[PDB]
Amino acid sequence: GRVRTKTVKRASKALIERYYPKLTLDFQTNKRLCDEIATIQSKRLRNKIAGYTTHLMKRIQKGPVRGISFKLQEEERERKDQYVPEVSALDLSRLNVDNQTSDLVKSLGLKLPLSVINVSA
Amino acid sequence: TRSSVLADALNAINNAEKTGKRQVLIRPSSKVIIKFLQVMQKHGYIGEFEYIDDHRSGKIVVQLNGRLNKCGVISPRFNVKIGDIEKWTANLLPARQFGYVILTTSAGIMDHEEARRKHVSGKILGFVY
Amino acid sequence: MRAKWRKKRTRRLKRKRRKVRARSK
Amino acid sequence: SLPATFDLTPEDAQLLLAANTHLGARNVQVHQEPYVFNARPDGVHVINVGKTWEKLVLAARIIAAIPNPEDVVAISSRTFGQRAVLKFAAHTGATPIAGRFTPGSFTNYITRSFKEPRLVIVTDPRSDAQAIKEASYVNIPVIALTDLDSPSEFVDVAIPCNNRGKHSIGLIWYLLAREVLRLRGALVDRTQPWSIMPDLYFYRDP
Amino acid sequence: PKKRASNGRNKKGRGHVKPVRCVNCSKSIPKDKAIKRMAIRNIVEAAAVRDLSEASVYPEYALPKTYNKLHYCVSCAIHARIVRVRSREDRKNRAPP
Amino acid sequence: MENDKGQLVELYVPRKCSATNRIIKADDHASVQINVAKVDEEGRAIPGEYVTYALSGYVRSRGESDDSLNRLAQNDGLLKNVWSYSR
Amino acid sequence: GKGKPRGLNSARKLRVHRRNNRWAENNYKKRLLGTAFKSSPFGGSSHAKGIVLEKLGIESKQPNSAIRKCVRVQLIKNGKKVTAFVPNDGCLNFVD
Amino acid sequence: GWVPVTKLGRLVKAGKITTIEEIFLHSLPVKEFQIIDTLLPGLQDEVMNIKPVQKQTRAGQRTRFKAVVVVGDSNGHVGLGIKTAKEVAGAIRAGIIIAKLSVIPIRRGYWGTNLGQPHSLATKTTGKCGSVTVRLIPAPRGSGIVASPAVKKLLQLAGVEDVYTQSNGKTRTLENTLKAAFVAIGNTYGFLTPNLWAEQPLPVSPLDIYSDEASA
Amino acid sequence: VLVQDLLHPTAASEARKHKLKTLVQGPRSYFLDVKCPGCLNITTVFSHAQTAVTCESCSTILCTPTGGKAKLSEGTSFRRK
RNA sequence: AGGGGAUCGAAGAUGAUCAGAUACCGUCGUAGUCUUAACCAUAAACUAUGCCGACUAGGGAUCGGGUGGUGUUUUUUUAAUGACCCACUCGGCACCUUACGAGAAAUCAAAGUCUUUGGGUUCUGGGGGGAGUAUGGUCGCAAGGCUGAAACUUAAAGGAAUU
RNA sequence: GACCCUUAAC
Repeated sequence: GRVRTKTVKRASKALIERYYPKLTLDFQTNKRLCDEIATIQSKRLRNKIAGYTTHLMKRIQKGPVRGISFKLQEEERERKDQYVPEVSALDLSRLNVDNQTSDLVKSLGLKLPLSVINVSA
Repeated sequence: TRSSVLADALNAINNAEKTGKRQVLIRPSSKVIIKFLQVMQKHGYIGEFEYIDDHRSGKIVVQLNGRLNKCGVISPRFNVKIGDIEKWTANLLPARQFGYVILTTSAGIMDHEEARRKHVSGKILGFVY
Repeated sequence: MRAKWRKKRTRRLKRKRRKVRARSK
Repeated sequence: SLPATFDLTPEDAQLLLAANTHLGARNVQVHQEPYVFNARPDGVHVINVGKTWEKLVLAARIIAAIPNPEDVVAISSRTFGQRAVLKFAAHTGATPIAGRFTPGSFTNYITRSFKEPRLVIVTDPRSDAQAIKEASYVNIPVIALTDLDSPSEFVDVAIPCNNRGKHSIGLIWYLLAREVLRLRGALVDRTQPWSIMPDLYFYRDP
Repeated sequence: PKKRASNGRNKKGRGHVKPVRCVNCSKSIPKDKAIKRMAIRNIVEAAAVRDLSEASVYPEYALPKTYNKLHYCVSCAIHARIVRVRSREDRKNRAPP
Repeated sequence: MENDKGQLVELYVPRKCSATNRIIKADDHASVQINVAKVDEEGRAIPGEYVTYALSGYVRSRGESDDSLNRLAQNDGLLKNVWSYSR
Repeated sequence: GKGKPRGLNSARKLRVHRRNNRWAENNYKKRLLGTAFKSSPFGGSSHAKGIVLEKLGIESKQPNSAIRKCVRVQLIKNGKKVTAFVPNDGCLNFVD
Repeated sequence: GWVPVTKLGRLVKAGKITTIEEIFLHSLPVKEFQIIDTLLPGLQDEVMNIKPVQKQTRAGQRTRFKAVVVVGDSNGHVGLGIKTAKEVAGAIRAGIIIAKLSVIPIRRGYWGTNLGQPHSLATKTTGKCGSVTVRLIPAPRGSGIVASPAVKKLLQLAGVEDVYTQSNGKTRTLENTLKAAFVAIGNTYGFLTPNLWAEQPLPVSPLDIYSDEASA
Repeated sequence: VLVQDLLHPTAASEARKHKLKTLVQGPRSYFLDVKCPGCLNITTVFSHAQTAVTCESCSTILCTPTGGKAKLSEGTSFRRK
């Protein structure tokens, strides 16, 4: 049928995970570099890999795809998770507490500015 | 109904010992129970136990160290001759160099080695090891 | 065979034995 | 006897209360948790933040006692803890995992994900059962962030905090890194705060 | 061996529960053991509803429904696929699908 | 056991759980050894100094491991107001 | 309490209970009924002499197929008619 | 050579641990058989029985052989290894590996007055596997190993010379009886005796201090 | 919970449990001094009275039997002990 | 055994099967579920788990009954209460796992505390069959119940899993 | 809707 196997799926995934800036969306210009970048013993096999590489390239072009992570993706992924807000949680983020929370602070012997708001219906 | 308070007390101690708990409540604290515990305490198998004087029958809380492996009751309290002590110790004690068969003699509650040096005998209450 | 019916078969046999013994007793 | 400088400061209090650490679990609470303080109406339990903090310093001391920094492993299957462990593991040796735990990571010596840790930290005992369960095969202690209804089995140290708040889970992970570093000496000034803030440890979806 | 802890029924603390007759075959089955399903159906079968409504003398007619508690024996419940044979583990799911 | 005539015997005198004082078996892989570091007047963990607790696999599987550690270390004084005797 | 009575004065119940339940043992029942004495053809003896009445061709039970050589023997002391195997090969020609 | 893949396997390879009692002291998990055969260089293996097991299939029965192997030096250590393989020779080798991997210490005691070296067991001990339980009773000198040959060989491979044995259940189920005996033989260190009521101190574990010998 | 102070339970824990399950069983009921309006006629009433108590002066019923604690009549005042 | 007999319906005739179908399916239809001196006394009468007592883990719900919350809502609207909500508690029907423990396993809140074997006590079993078959006795109007063998014959019968 | 059976012969 139309489904392809692991030997072309992992090979295509491995190439993209390593050779991302060298290949692109077009099949014809991806065939020319796939047969010189990776030793592929068959004309039919190399055709299949180049087709699955450009297939994932089209998918990568619109949003990240689970499973594949190249150097450019993971580098920008880090920049996303280093972000920190400027404002603090302590100030107006737009001390709420209850009776039991409020006396907990007093049992612990701490003085904090907190408004005792009981369960109002 | 309740037949042997010593059996329920020793069961409570055994079930507390098996679950790792360092203390156990005992109801209803007969004098035979206390004597059985003092023999246990003298050999170091339990620790401290406190009698609680509710005006009815008494309660015991026993502190438990980790030493007691099994305490038990022998029911009925079989008559034990001097010559029958060997059969009882060899039947239920884990070894020869440790463990005690506790028996009630006319000289009081005692373990088997104390009944051997005092040369007394009577009825078997239980064991501890 | 089914134990229910073997019980029934034996009961019919017992009934016949009671009848055949009655004609001599 | 602590040197009386590890006590819960008022700033760390407000950090916990704003993060809603004290807000305990639902109408269900585990009898192995004496961390409850003065449940409020509507069934919401309030967690004694002092015990949370006190256990937090205790957990840090156990972490600091491990000689190799990487020999500790942080484990988080939940989404809210996934970012926190990596940020926590960034500031210490702490070879972490995030997302799915691979069965056979503690046993199965020839697996590619093998870990030989001396201490395992897990964000959620219920959601990280496999990590805790496999930790009971290879003689390794476990530190866990446990809510008032958490399955405390095989957990040596439990830090009481709500598991239904991304702010409090991230904050406890943040405080764990800060305390561990303060003991190790990376944060020399006990009184002065940390330049890194708890909002670095929090989660974000998009 | 024992297949179910509930013995295929719902009777703990009774001894006897009155029978009900199956609606397919009229088999006598204890009520606690029957496979009762409650049928609430529109009376016009939902494909003639517009034909009935457009032929109705009343606007916005309520269109009443029919209510029937249907009881099945185990044989008829299984045959009519009211219930199906389930794996040993997931026999313990009381929650309806 | 050890008799008088030397005779080095009773190999492998085993550990005992701190909470329950029961013998840790040679293959009881659910038991842990908790190392709680010490701090000397400056909030900095002095190397090689820690109070050690053996924790049996039995209590770990029972969920009492957390309660045991709070009681043990409080008795040793490195937690202050966590464990209550009267529960 | 394990079923059986345990009281120090329950020796009679334990004795009578054991007596009744030894009857479920095949050997005790056979011995105390005297079945060998009253029913067995040797009358309870190891051996018996008798007179050969006829040569036998008892067929083998499945799955083996063979003709076991036996003799009808009327025992002298009883008159009971039994069947005795003639064991070895060709020994039928000795016990004609 | 060996190239162990484990911290404990590294430590024994590096020579920083020389006693198997030190592995048993801290309940360390052992996952390589090579660490057993270096720390106990006098282990003698044996085979108690070899039996085939068959899984019925659509076309015939697939026959596999279950090898039972008992491993131990003649003083204080014993192991038990069961492995079913497609070939008997393969099963023996793998069942040896499991038998060494499962080696446990033995607590030998005296029947009385602690005169010479321990000849017997310190306590009565029992272990159960399936319907089989094996009871081990201390014996005086010269009594020998009063046990069936299969139980006896494992027990003399443990280092005990005087013992009484008592069994019930399917003793003919050999694998269960040896596993029941292995548990009873293993439970000899679980039993707490008054002479073992001693002090706590429990020094540092080998893996914590010698962690400098990690994969690096 | 392996280690517990069974000699000194908390008052909250003792008060929570059944009256026969405390360390030493004690009655949770109490006696109360009830007076009708006007004339003092102080009558001591059991909390779980179970009989309609009227003061010694006249027919001035002070409580109504209930499955648990006796409910006091509409016009009256009570003091504990 | 007198009264009632609607319904359904052991017994009792058509159709399919054909080698039948005196079965399963249709239609009928007698006896058969009320009161007795009334009898009978058996069921997979099952939880296939004897009863009493103690102890041993978790978590919610429910039925009763109490206790505490000036909790929410209710005649003549916020002047007896009731019905709901939380927290306890006693008793009960039960309820989520190849779970410490037990078990041959299935599985088990007891089927645990049992070779580390003893709380009290009743009943029952000792390979399969012959056989729950009486030479007997006893109860019953009968049907039958209870009690209950032997000869003889067998290497298995059986339980729970696995494939 | 109907659908019974299956070697003594290594």
